Amino acid sequence: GPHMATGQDRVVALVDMDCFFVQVEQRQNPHLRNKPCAVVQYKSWKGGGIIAVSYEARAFGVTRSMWADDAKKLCPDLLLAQVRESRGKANLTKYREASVEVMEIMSRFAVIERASIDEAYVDLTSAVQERLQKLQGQPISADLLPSTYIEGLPQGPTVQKEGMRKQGLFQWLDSLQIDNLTSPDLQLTVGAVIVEEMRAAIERETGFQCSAGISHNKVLAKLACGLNKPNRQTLVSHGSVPQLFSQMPIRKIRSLGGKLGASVIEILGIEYMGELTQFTESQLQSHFGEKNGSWLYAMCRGIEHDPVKPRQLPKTIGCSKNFPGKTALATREQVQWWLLQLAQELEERLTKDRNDNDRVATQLVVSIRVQGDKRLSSLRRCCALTRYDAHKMSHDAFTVIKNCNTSGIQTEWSPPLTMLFLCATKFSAS
DNA sequence: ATAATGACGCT
DNA sequence: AGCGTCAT
Ligand SMILES: Nc1nc2c(ncn2[C@H]2C[C@H](O)[C@@H](COP(=O)(O)NP(=O)(O)OP(=O)(O)O)O2)c(=O)[nH]1
Ligand SMILES: [Mg+2]
Ligand SMILES: [Mg+2]
Repeated sequence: GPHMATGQDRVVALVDMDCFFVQVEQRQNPHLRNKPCAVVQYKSWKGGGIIAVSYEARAFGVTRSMWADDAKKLCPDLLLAQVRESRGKANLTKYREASVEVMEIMSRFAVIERASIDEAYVDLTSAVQERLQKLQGQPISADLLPSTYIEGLPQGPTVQKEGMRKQGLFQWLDSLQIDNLTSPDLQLTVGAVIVEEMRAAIERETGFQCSAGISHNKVLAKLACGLNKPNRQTLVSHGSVPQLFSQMPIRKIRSLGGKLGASVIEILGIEYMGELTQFTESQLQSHFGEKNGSWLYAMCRGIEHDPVKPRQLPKTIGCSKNFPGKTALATREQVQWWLLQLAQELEERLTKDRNDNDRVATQLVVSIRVQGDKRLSSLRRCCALTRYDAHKMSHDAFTVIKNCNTSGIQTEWSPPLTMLFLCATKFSAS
């Protein structure tokens, strides 16, 4: 009864920018606003690979990782902006700084955890408490939740989206128990109000629009965020879960999108998140290991404990480049040359990092791919990073991989390299 | 010829 | 330490 722990202890939100790279490009170039458009890296191979798509472009079937030439076939009026190129490669600096604008704004409200270049989680538990004290005990008005959806409402005894949304919101507020300061749903509601505010501020001060999820944990906040994108936020209450999970494919839950999620489907013979409830913890631990079992057992009940880590800053800093097919690096002059290109970008990102964030990386990781290998990395090797010098860093990276050169000739490089990757890690205060 | 990255688990 | 998985 009262000792069944229910995962309602926290209030956690996930804010993710809408078609981010696109909005960055549209803020810069007014011509691209409210039009089908996409952002590509490179231009020579089939017009370039798409990495971001406005919603007007999505409505014609344009997706991430489509070639730009194929995309034009679906959507001939498609507008494109391409990623800056420096030192012979894609440079993402404009989106990193645009990201920092967003993160700095979110930081104002609460401690965030940077989960990607375009999203952060927030623990709103404390701020909800505060706002709750300050609102005395007066009703919460719909005018404070102008973009909020209540997952699973309306239900019970208009045909347009705004109509439906409001009915849902009304039902929820009409049944909200305001006098009870310890009510989880009331807390979510208040969290949701703050998130409206946070989103108003982001758009006011950056001109960028975003979606958000408000729930009791990260997994649910993330899932909820996706439900009503673009430019809308979504409250997933603890009670909405059984219905939500009842037809939620397992693959849609964070960290279940790959192999583990496949074996869950496969071993258990299920499709949806909620069918997990029929398994005892021990059983799921038997199949999926002890951590996964535990995590799965609670997750399918909407309970998840991972905390919102106070980390606004990346722990690693990295430059990488693929050299597909024919362009696979095949001489020792080439490998050196790109090591230097990568090294030089890395150097300028680190000097900026050290000035901005009062810290130095202490270690360099070197990673490569050989032709005829299947995985992201063929090989990783660490060395010291003692100076922010592109020559030393490039020289040293070379040093630690030269032995991988299987070639008999002096100058040649075999097998040819299909990837080079440098990553600075192990940071210490500066 | 998706491509550039970032986080984290396992051993 | 170096590899594997999952994500955006
Ligand atoms: N370079 C590179 N960037 C990528 C890749 N995948 C995503 N991004 C970049 C480009 C993305 O703009 C940014 C954030 O990605 P999301 O939030 O996953 N999708 P978005 O915000 O575009 O649209 P929405 O969220 O509304 O559906 O990360 C990639 O494979 N490579
Ligand atoms: Mg996004
Ligand atoms: Mg995202």
